[PDB]
Amino acid sequence: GIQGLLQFIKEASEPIHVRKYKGQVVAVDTYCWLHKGAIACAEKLAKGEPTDRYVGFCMKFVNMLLSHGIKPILVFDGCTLPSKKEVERSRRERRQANLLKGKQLLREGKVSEARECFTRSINITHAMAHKVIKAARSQGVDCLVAPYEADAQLAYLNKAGIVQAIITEDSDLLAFGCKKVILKMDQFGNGLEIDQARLGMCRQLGDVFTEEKFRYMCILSGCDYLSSLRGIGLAKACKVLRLANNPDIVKVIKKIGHYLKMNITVPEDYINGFIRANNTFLYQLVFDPIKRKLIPLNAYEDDVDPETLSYAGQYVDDSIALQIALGNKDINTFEQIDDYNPDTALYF
DNA sequence: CGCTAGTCGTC
DNA sequence: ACGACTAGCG
Ligand SMILES: Cc1cc(Cl)cnc1N1CN([C@@H](C)c2ccccc2)C(=O)c2c(O)c(=O)ccn21
Ligand SMILES: [Mg+2]
Ligand SMILES: [Mg+2]
Ligand code: NA
Repeated sequence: GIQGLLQFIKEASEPIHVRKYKGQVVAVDTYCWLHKGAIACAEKLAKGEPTDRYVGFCMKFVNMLLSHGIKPILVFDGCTLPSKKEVERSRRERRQANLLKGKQLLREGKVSEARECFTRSINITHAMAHKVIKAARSQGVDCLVAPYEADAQLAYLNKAGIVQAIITEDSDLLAFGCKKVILKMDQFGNGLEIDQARLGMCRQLGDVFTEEKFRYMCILSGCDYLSSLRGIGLAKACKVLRLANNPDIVKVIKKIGHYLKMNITVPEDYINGFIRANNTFLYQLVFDPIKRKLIPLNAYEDDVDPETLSYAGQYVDDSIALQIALGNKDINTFEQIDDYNPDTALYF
């Protein structure tokens, strides 16, 4: 997520009901739904008892979209990016410590506090995702596991024209350049739609409404690939890009303290991390499910070299990318857990 | 005062 | 891994 982005661009948002997309295609950031579902059966998931309540949760939202004539494409996160492996292991450690804290709370009679604890102790596994995939496939619902982040895969589906809107709780999708993003959608279909075309309605953005400048602002403000410099949020990131007249973002960032009248010494690792974050939003690997090929989100541009971009996702053979996309190949172990083949029955 | 970030409650 | 909200900083 980009902290505060939704409130900063409030004027580009409008309340909608998903009926608006009747006869259209919509891609879903399914781990958001798996998460809410896993909270509803957290005591069983953390301890180790078998449960499928999270499956019923996701299918309630899938069945609501289908009732309104919407063709949903459920996208799932895949492999972790190299730069996020310490983060994903640190998350496992906090979830296991919250499981121990919850057990301790139940022993002290604090049942309500322990039940809360368990909700922050759950791991969303590929095996949980695969159960949702199977349930959705029986209903005729297409599923796709992104090679890496679902954010990039979803942005690809929308930029390519396959889907007309992205349902997600993550404002990163706006930074990736999605045209229509549906945030805060409830089980009944009510939600907040942000349209990229309406970014011009936001007086706070000024001229920071182009895809390039908007992405730069989101990165400078603090993003999932790079924390901000201290004292920098959306208002100051936007102010810097508004005041600067220069195509080169690297020169602008070095001069950041001057534009804001702040004491900012820009570290060496900040400039490099910025270029890496920018390259991740631009060139992260996604899967074209029609041609069944692993490709970068955008075609490579003049100032980059693909061999330096392992942090944006490593290439694997197209056949391996296809087994991952169908849900047949476990994202953590690389074991073949299923044999689904779309031919012998999105991928057409 | 505008803004950012630390605290706290919950999904 | 959220947001609300306010203290407290520049
Ligand atoms: C660890 C985590 C928890 C929650 Cl509530 C939300 N996001 C989480 N993570 C991980 N994740 C997926 C795998 C994922 C989403 C939901 C649950 C587990 C994994 C993401 O999609 C993701 C982002 O895109 C982002 O910008 C920041 C953080 N996360
Ligand atoms: Mg994501
Ligand atoms: Mg994200
Ligand atoms: Na920030």
